[PDB]
Amino acid sequence: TGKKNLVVNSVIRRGKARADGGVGRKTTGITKRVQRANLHKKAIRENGQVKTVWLSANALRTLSKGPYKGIE
Amino acid sequence: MKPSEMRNLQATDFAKEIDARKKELMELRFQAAAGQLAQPHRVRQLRREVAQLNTVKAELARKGEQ
Amino acid sequence: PSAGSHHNDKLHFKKGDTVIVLSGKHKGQTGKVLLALPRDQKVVVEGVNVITKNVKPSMTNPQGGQEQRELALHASKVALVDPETGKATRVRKQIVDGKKVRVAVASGKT
Amino acid sequence: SHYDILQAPVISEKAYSAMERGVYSFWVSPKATKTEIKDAIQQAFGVRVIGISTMNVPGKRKRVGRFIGQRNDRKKAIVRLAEGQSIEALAGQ
RNA sequence: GUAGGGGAGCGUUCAGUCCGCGGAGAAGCCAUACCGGAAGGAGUGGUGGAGCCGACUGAAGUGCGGAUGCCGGCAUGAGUAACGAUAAAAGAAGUGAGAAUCUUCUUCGCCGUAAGGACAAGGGUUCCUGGGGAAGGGUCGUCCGCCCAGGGAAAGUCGGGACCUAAGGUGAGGCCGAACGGCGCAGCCGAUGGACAGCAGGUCAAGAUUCCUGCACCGAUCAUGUGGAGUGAUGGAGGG
RNA sequence: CGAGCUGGAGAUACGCUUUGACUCGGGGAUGUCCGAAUGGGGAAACCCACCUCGUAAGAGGUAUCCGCAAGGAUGGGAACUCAGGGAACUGAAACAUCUCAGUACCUGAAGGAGAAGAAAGAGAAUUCGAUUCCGUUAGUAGCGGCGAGCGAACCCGGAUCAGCCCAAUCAAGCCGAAGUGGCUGGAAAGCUACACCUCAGAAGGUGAGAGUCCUGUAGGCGAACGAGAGGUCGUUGUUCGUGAAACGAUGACUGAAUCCGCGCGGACCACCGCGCAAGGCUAAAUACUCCCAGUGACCGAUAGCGCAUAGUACCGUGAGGG
Ligand SMILES: [Mg+2]
Ligand SMILES: [Mg+2]
Ligand SMILES: [Mg+2]
Ligand SMILES: [Mg+2]
Repeated sequence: TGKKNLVVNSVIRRGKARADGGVGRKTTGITKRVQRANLHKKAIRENGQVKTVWLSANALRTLSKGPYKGIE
Repeated sequence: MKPSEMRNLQATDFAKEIDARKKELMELRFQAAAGQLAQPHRVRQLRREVAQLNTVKAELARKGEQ
Repeated sequence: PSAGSHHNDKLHFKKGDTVIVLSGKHKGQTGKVLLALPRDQKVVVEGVNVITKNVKPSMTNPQGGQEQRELALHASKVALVDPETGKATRVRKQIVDGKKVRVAVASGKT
Repeated sequence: SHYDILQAPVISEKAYSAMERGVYSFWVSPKATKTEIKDAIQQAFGVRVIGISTMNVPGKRKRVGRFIGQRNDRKKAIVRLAEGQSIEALAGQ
C-alpha cells in the first residue's frame, strides 16, 4: 500500500494457443483463464516530522519534482 | 415517612435515620431465622423507609447545587 | 389461557352494593356484594350458597365436616336495583362531592 | 455497612452447644472478608473478637416439578471472644 | 384387455349463496338384512354433549397396501435367553402389613504389595441424623450411593494466590501482509519445577497440621531499653 | 382511573388502601459483578493494585486510537445496502473455453435505509436535459467451443421530482341508545306474545344461540405536558468469450494540450454533431422485516414456528444437533 494514493489489487491471466497468422488465422483458443496479483516498492520520506513509509515507485517521481503534500 | 417533616432533618441525621432501621431490619432477620417473625409486613415497610430516605438525600443533593 | 378480559377488568358494582341475580338458578334473589374480583369477574353476594367439605386431618382437629359458605358468580347478576328489578346506568353529575359521579336510569337512585 | 453483612445466626445443635463456650456463629455475606466481618460483629454487638474462622457453603434442591433445581450459596463465620464473652442475651434462644 | 388416449361421474376440506336442523340431543364414534350401475348414499338404534346436513357455484395441502417409506401404539419369538466372574454360606435373635435379601449376635469362607490405608484428577452434597418406600436397585426390600427435610465443611504456618521463572502464550514501540490477520525485543502471563513460618494430642452423629488443650515458630506497625552511628538500589558480584 | 390490592401461583400468615392504594400513560432517582470492557491480571462473572477526596464506611479516577480543547471512535443488530476477496457440485447428456455466478460463503464499512446523483452523457431528432425504481421496448439488437446457452440500451408510458457548493394527528383514558312476561330446559341468549333503539345489527363474554344483560360499537370529549487525460505491456466491466474492439477501468512503464484549446460519437481519416473529466456534498420515489397493528376460499395438536412454548430435556470434547 503506497502512502500517497493507496495501491495493490489485481486480476486474471489468460493464455491462448493456435495464435498468429492469416488475420484471424483459423482462430485463437484459450487454455488458461487463471487468477493473478500485481505489486510496487518502498523508500524513506517525511512530512510533519519523522517517517519511513511505503513509496509507490510512480509517485517516487511525483515527489522528486514538486512535493505533492508530502516531502523528502 | 413521606412529607416535609422528613426532609427538614440534618445531613448526619439522614445517615443516622438510615442505620436505625437497618439495626431493626437485621434483628428482624435474626428473629425470622429463629421462628419469631409474627410481623412480616414490618420487613417490607422498613426497607421502603430506607428507600425513600436514600431517594430524598439525592433530591436535596441535586437541588441548590443545580 | 385468557380469563375475564372479555370485559375490561371492569365491573358494575362495589363491595357494598345491593344487587339482583338475573339468569340461572337463584334468579331474582337479591343481596349485598361482599367480594368483587374484577380481573377474575367474581361476585360474592349473599345469593348462591354451597356446602363445602373439609379435607382437614392435622389442620386444626380431624373434625373437618361440612361447611355453610356462599360460592361466587360473574355478570350473571344485574348490578344495582331500586324500581324492584335490574337496570342499566345513564345520569352522572355530582352529589355534595363534585369529584364523584353517581349512577341512575329511567329513575335516579343508587 | 455494619448492620448488613451478618444475614442471620447459625441455628443447628453444634452452634447452640458452641454458644455455651462463648463461640458465636453467623451466616454472612459471601463476598464479606474476615477483617470486614470481625469489624461488624465487634461494632454491632460491642465485644472484642480474639479469633475468626470462616468458610463458604453451596446449595442444590428441588422436590417435584422437573424444575431443574438450584443452589442457594452461603458463608459461615464462627468467632471467639476474650473472657468478656456473650452476645446481647440473643445466645440463650 | 397391459402401456396409453378419450368420456361420465362419487367422495373430502375450505369458500360465496340459498334452504334449513340442533341441549325434547349437533359433529364424531359403534351396529345393521335398506337404496343406487360403481365410487357411494339413507333409514333405525346405541354412544357422545355443541355444533351441523342438503342444493348450486368456486377453489384445493382432495382420495394410499405397498416406497428395507415417516411418527406412534401394540403383537410374535415366550413366560423363552438371561439376572454381569464358581470368594461360599449357616443358624439364632430382632423389626415390620409383609423378611433368603434390613438390624444384631455367634460361626463359616475370600483378599491381605490388597479385594487394606493416604492423596491427586475428576465428580458434586453422593457425607451425617431423622424420616420415606412410587420409580431407579437385573429378585425382594422394612434397606440403599435412590426420594424428602435439617445439619455438617473452620488455617498467619498444609496446597494455591497477594513471590519466581520453563515450554508455551501474549506483547507498547517495531517488522510483514487484498481484508480478517501473521510475526516480534524487553516486559508480562504461565507449574509439571524454585522459594517460604507448627508440632504432639483430644474429639461432632458427620471437620481437623484448620476447632480445643499444651507448649513453639514467621513477618509486619508501634512502644520501652540496649546501641551509639549510617542505611545500603530498578544496577555489580557470589549463591540459588 | 376511582375500589380494590398484596406477580404467574392454582398457597396460608402479615398487611396496604378514598389524606386515593392497584393498574395504566409520562418523567426522574438507584442500577452488584461480567461483557467493547476500559487500572493490572485472568481459565467471563474472579483475583491483585496504585492515586485523589474522606470520620470509618463509602465516593471518584487510572485502556488505546483522533485532535488545542470541547467533543468523536472501539462493541451489538433478523434481513436489506455498498465495498475488498470469491467457490464447486451442476449444464454443456464426456471435458478443458463457456455455464452454474460474481451465486454461495468469508471480510470491511454504515444507516433506517443505503447506493447512485447534477452530462468531457445518452444519442442521430442539429431531439434529450442529475440519479434510483416500475412498465415497455424484447428474448429485439447483439454475444456464443456461433455450442449449451447468455442477453442489453435509446424512444415511449409511469413513481418521485431539488440542484447546490469549491479550486485559480397518535398512545393513558372518560361519555355512550334501547325488553319484558309466559314457555322448554340443570341453566335461555332459544321458542312464543306484544315492545322499544339504531350516526351504534362490528366483535368478544354471560349455565344454549346475545341489537336492547356486561364489555363495547357509531358518534363525541380528552390530558399536566409526551413523540411526530492519451500511449505500449498485462487484464477486465456492459450483449463485449481477441474479435475489425471502440469507450470505461488500472498493476508496470511513459507522459500532453489550455478555447483559431480538450474528450466523445463501436478500428481508422475528414466533415458534420454532442459535451467541458483530472474537487466535494445533496432529500424524495427503491429495498428489507427483529418489532407493532389489521386482515385471510391459512393451519387447528403427526397441522401450524423447532416449541399451544424449549432452544429446554436429551445427544456431542466442540462447532453443532435437538
Ligand atoms: Mg404400510
Ligand atoms: Mg516469546
Ligand atoms: Mg386431537
Ligand atoms: Mg422459542
